[PDB]
Amino acid sequence: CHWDLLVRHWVC
Repeated sequence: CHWDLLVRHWVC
């Protein structure tokens, strides 16, 4: 679970 600031969500 890393924060993808591009879309603005947690990508696990």
